[PDB]
Amino acid sequence: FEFPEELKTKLQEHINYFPKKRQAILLCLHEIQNYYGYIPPESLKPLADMLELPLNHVEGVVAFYDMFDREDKAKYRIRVCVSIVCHLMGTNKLLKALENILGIKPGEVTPDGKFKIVPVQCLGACSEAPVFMVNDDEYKFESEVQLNEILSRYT
Amino acid sequence: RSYPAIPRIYAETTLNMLLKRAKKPRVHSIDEYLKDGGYQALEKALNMSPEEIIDWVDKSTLRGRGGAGFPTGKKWKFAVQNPGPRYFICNADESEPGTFKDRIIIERDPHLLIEGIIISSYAIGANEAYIYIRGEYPAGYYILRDAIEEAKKKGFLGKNILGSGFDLEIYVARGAGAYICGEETALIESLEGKRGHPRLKPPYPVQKGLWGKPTVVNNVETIANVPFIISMGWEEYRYIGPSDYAGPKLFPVSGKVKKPGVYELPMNTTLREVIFKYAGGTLGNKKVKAVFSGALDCFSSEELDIPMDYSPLGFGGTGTVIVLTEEDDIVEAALKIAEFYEHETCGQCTPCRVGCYEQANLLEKIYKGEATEQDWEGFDFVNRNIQPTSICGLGAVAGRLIRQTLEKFPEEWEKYR
Ligand SMILES: NC(=O)c1ccc[n+]([C@@H]2O[C@H](COP(=O)([O-])OP(=O)(O)OC[C@H]3O[C@@H](n4cnc5c(N)ncnc54)[C@H](O)[C@@H]3O)[C@@H](O)[C@H]2O)c1
Ligand SMILES: Cc1cc2nc3c(=O)[nH]c(=O)nc-3n(C[C@H](O)[C@H](O)[C@H](O)COP(=O)(O)O)c2cc1C
Ligand code: SF4
Ligand code: FES
Ligand code: NA
Repeated sequence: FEFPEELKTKLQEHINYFPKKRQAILLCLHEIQNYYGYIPPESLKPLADMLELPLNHVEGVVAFYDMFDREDKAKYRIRVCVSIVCHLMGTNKLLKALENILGIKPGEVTPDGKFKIVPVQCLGACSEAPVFMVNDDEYKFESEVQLNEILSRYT
Repeated sequence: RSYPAIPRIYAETTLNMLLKRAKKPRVHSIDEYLKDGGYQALEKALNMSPEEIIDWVDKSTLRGRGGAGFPTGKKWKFAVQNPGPRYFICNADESEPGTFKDRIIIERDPHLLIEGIIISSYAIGANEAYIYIRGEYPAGYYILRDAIEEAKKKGFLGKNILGSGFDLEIYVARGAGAYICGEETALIESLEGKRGHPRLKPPYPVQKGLWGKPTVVNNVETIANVPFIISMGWEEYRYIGPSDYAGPKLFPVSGKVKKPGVYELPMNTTLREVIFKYAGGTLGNKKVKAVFSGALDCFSSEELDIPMDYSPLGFGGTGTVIVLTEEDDIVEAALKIAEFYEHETCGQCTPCRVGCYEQANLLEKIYKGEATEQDWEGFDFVNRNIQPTSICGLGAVAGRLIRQTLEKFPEEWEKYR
């Protein structure tokens, strides 16, 4: 396994950013997940060598941080807040709307590997409850018609 | 120029300080910031000694805005009594339920935070500063990276800033899903490229922190106050709010309120005034049942007349106000709090590891009416026993809010029996 030049250049940028190379691990993994739509198990060994860390160290970091998924490839990750304010304002209405549009429940991936619903803890946008993210973009769920239109922007 | 989509959180101020620009839901770049007299407090600070700045921040009575309210000047004083090099850390992990006060400074007025970091780093002799921002704030991350480059371009960062001989680089690090990484020692481990595991304290970061060196960790909101103390002098800053709990404070209000959002108010405002005078009262004008101070405290409708300050009888915490009305099931809400702690324990400490898991697992059984009599008794016991041997605040409070609901709403818990 070898990282594509376009990704390897981005990883080298994060590694040369902090005063110590090992400080770039999270930025590198975020970049790997942006590129592949998940964390491919094969990417860990060349990353460990680029960070000058043992593979075991990298494995434990990937296991610890919940944003990282080494299981399911998905072009778009629909992060649905399942915490207190969003539960109070309509998480279940948002999840019902998502099941109706995409046919999937939290933890599942659409057959085309396009969308994955990821249940998450409070996203820090509680005044806009129920909150959801579609990759890096964040929105207040209003209704199924509204959510349908938002999801249509992701091709 | 282009950033990920971010919801337009409503923000209102009576003080026009922290939300002077951030009351408008948009990025304010360096030209806009400079037009408001931005970076002039830094210019003034670079003409002062690090020692004078500490004295001013001390005398302002600024206390930590992260939730614990530690006196900021006092924190800096502990760090500078230790030999260098020293590090300055801005805590932008904001992951407490109902808490969204910091993100509106980061995303709308990033130069207010940056200027505060430069003044603070100069005051403690730190030539290397960090912003650790939660991974679920990607727009905030790109906004800060862009604002930092603008500051460097205007000569506010880099070597020998404005001919003062003071050097400073600010590095922006991202979190990756862990609430515990906002705990200042877990944040330092994450900044070191490791798992977010809290360290035994003492030592406090100010004695031994990043790479074992004296480190100051301050919340976004605390740091956003530093340009105001330097700009107006500590005395005029102390005129804001009560003299014992001075300055502006951000109140992230959510739940069953007509106007949810961030309110910049003085700390002598009462909890009832925050909900009814500022947040427009309740949705459907339904009676307030409880107020959750994040995932930390639960206040009943009988406790709304308390001040929003760091006093023993005051609201305290982050100033987070989650409003529950008469139709909200307190046990269903407690279950949400139990599920939060279950998901966030780092599991280093056995009673926290097992206690957070069991509290959520038993509370679910109780809620679904699948709990045995032993399950009810075990739930009561586990809740009173998460804290033993804990080395961070998470294990110390994981049962706090839930215990308060048990004591304040016994009738509702009793029907689940
Ligand atoms: N804002 C958020 O999103 C968020 C999320 C979770 C928790 N929290 C808050 O975290 C708080 C608990 O934080 P904590 O465990 O850091 O609390 P703490 O009271 O132990 O300490 C607060 C600060 O003071 C410093 N300090 C305390 N005693 C000191 C001493 N003897 N010498 C030097 N420095 C000293 C600490 O190092 C820390 O920086 C809670 O009240 C909660 O509201 C906030
Ligand atoms: C589990 C846990 C999570 C925390 N998360 C945050 C956070 O996201 N942001 C924050 O500023 N403080 C947070 N804190 C508090 C910090 O440890 C620390 O008190 C604070 O950052 C110091 O800054 P301040 O004095 O300006 O408040 C957390 C504490 C604990 C126990
Ligand atoms: S109290 Fe809990 S969260 Fe804190 S260090 Fe111990 S196991 Fe981790
Ligand atoms: S509870 Fe969902 S964004 Fe805070
Ligand atoms: Na985090």
